[PDB]
Amino acid sequence: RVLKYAILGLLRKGELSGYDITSYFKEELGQFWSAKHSQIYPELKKLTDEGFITYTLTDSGKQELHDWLIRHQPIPETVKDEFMLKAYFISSLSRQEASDLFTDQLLKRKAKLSDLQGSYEKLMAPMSFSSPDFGHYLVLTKALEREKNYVSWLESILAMID
Amino acid sequence: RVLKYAILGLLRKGELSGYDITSYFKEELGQFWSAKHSQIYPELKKLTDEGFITYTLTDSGKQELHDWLIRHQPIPETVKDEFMLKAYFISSLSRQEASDLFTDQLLKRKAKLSDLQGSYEKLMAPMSFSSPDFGHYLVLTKALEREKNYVSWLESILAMID
Ligand SMILES: O=C(O)/C=C/c1ccc(O)cc1
Ligand SMILES: O=C(O)/C=C/c1ccc(O)cc1
Repeated sequence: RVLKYAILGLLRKGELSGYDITSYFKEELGQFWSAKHSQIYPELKKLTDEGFITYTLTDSGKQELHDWLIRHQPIPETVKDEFMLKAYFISSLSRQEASDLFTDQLLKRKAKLSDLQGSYEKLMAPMSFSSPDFGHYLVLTKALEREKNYVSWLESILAMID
Repeated sequence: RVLKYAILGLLRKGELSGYDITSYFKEELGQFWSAKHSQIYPELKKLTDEGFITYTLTDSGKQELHDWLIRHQPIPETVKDEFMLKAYFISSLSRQEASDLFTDQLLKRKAKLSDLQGSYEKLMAPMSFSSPDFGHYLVLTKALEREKNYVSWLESILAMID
């Protein structure tokens, strides 16, 4: 039920058609919480069946969203990063092959960072907690910081490899 | 087939029984590439069926591992971080509820960081590319940097919330 709360959250600022929900997943929401098309309407069906939407949130849906929002949950198990599995097995690579693999990864992370920086610039063309775009600013700065940090770590490791 | 290359990689430094593979997933490998018990023996069966292991790697298994190691792959889609979905929907929280949620997350990330720091200290009790423990050092420093960066971002956001 990976889309339950994304969808309830989308409806938090008032009614939307299904096309409009589908369209929200093609924009900024789908960079960090991607949906498959085949998941969306079945989730919409379940949510309606559960009393949480009728698409507008019901009182019940608002409560369900709110309860999830404030719930403190343990940090989950680490996300499997296939690149890092390779790094774990680096003993099986020559120094030159390690360099090539890490350099390729560094290029890709820097490239992803430039795409994020373009998105940031668009968003920011005076941020505060009270801004309506604060949630968007949170997911975009989180992604910026994550990729900057990855780039920094890769540069450090390459200085050990090279 | 999420365990294919983890398992081929484990066998890269010579023969192991299944218990010994199961035991490796309970240690450091299972912090960033967790296995379910129910996945391991079925993967072992497939790998044997495919000619990649007989447990020792065959020539074929070594080549398969090597080919995967050097393959340049696109960066995958972002890992769904359920906390970040909440942050995206922060408009539905009061300033006080936002503070409580972010503070709880900050405590948990700092806690995870102390566990990682204990693991680092153990590992490091003169690191180089040539060390046999370089792969372990890579996955542990990556995890350290990732959680330090998360903590830093959380502290920044809390200074905006508070
Ligand atoms: O998590 C990511 O990789 C990307 C997040 C993102 C968030 C908002 C945007 O406007 C663009 C990308
Ligand atoms: O990715 C993680 O969260 C943890 C990784 C980790 C790697 C090596 C260790 O010795 C402990 C934790």
